[PDB]
Amino acid sequence: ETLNGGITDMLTELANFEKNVSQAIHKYNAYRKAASVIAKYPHKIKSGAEAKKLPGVGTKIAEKIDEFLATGKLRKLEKIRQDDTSSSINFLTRVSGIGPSAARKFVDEGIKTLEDLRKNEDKLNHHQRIGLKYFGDFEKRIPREEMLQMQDIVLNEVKKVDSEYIATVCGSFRRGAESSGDMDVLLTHPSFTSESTKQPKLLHQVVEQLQKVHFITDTLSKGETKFMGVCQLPSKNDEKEYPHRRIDIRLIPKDQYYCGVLYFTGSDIFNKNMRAHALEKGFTINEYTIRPLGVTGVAGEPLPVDSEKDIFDYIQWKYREPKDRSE
DNA sequence: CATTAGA
DNA sequence: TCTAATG
Ligand SMILES: [Mg+2]
Ligand code: NA
Ligand code: NA
Repeated sequence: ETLNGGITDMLTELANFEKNVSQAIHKYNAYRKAASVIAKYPHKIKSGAEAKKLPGVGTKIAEKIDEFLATGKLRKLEKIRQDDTSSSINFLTRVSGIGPSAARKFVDEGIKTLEDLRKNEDKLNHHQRIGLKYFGDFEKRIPREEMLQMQDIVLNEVKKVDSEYIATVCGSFRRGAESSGDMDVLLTHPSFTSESTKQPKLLHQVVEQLQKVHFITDTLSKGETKFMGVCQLPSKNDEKEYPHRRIDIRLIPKDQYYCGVLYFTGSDIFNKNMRAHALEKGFTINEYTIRPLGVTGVAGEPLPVDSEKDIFDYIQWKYREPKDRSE
């Protein structure tokens, strides 16, 4: 956690660069298990060799370790850190809709800067076009102060359209968070569950509504179960307009809300931990259900859930408000 | 790890 | 269809 820091840090730096600049999923996958193990290790790694004893720890990495322990640096990292080619791939990648694959290609053609991207908007698809458009806004955190007004809005329209719609703003904002990165609205409807052959309109009706009023300004992607857009709060009585914010709304078979709900609310650790527990407690939990476990090794049989509670009760635990789902 | 764009 | 990019 702090004893093997630099080591794992230098480790993940390296990996990352494999997978990103180079297309070496392998090496990258290397740096990572290593980084993974050294991470667990209970003692100050003193040299390559000590490290070396580890599983995943070959001579290659063990060797970086020495150089790093000897000199507080690393050439390869000093070298990658310099390399514009590589620096470029790192950056372009920040544009929403631009993965590595494309970052490389762009770079190839010679799109390295934000401006390059500009003079060449043509080479970019819708997503990237928008991603490039709202570059500054996407990078900004969402103050809860606004998180609230946004949540407010969405809530309203949903209701206005069908009264039977249930929506929850999941994520860290759900958990208290002072700021958030984007908005995650989970959604369902009675009329839609595990069997009932869809109702695409269900997602659609709502999107349209949000748009109608001008909350949603664009679309990154809209399918029959997951809409991925951009919104903005009515820019008041001027002098102050709002930043464009990423939004996602997904449809859910009412028969799986709460789990999904549970889940998306995190946190990553709270989840896992709860998760590990349901286990002992004789269960299983995934992004959609909670299955009683059986002796033969494994088992099925989706237990019925009406609220976050049920999940709780099942594995017999103390209902933890989102506030404290911290870990 | 599953959902969408695209080509 | 496969393959990329989000989450
Ligand atoms: Mg994005
Ligand atoms: Na080893
Ligand atoms: Na990106």
